[PDB]
Amino acid sequence: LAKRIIACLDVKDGRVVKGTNFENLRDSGDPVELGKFYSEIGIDELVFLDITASVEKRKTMLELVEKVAEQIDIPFTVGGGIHDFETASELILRGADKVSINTAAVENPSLITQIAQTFGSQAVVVAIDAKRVDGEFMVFTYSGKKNTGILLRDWVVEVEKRGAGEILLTSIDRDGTKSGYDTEMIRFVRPLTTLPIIASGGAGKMEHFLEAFLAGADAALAASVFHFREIDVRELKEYLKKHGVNVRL
Repeated sequence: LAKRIIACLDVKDGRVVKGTNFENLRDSGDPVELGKFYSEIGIDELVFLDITASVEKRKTMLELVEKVAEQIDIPFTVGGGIHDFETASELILRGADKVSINTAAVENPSLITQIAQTFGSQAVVVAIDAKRVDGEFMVFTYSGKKNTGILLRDWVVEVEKRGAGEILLTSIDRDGTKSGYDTEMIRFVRPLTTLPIIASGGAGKMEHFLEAFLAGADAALAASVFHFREIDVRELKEYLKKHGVNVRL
């Protein structure tokens, strides 16, 4: 089964948060130039997650999307505080292939269906942040601040029922560590859904990607391991292909 490698660019005011080590770039913190470079070295898709302040956010995200769309030909997703249909719509129309929704989806699951009715299920990525609580996987909202009391098992099934196209599955237990993807969580979710699963949180080395794909992930997402050149994208794809993973070279 075909597997995807995805770079996540966390952005604010049109800048990559914490920058990169790519000295070859004219501007190492420019997300458009970084995104283009990633598409040239073999990244399959991009995700842009924005944390711009509210008054300038709508305009800032639309500007980013427009600029990105004219420079890359690979799919991209935009997210970060998308709370309604009109916001999602403007971003897709301006150039994004997909939108990611998280807190707003949990609070209004019909938002999934609303976006899918106009843009198709394939335009809707539901980002699910989850963590172990008393032996159960629970769904968290507000950038991991709120335990919703909703079981991961139940939310996965509902997300597919509502018409999502893909799940961006982040383990709060692993995110920010470089200890590996949460393969137990990925294996837990795999039999519950037919949708593509993007593994997120915990990437530290090439072997972690292999482990995530064995667990049933359809894609693997990472940020700082790529940005600070701990993992080279070309080397990663060659590694994965060598060990039997169906990646695009």
